[PDB]
Amino acid sequence: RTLNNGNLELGVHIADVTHFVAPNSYIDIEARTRATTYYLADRRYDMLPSVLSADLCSLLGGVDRYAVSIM
RNA sequence: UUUUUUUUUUUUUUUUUUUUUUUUUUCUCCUCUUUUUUUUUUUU
Repeated sequence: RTLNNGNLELGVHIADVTHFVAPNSYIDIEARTRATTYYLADRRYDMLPSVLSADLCSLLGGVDRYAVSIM
């Protein structure tokens, strides 16, 4: 955007998913095992269960969503 | 005018017992060919 002066503030905003993976959890060991999401060209393969992020983490609609905005 | 006699459905009951899925074979065996092995990168 522009501020009350005229210059161009820059910022990139990445989703802050750290609140649903606690250390030494079961989701955390799971992620530690499945290091990388694998993709074959029909479907994806969710690292998480299939509604924890595929409604609650995706920026859709205009509902509230925890994030991290560097600025 | 035709009297009298020739037995019948085996007797018995008031005996103890401390095991256990199955069960027993078949041999050694020539994997064909552009490669070192590619790899950052970004959009899920």
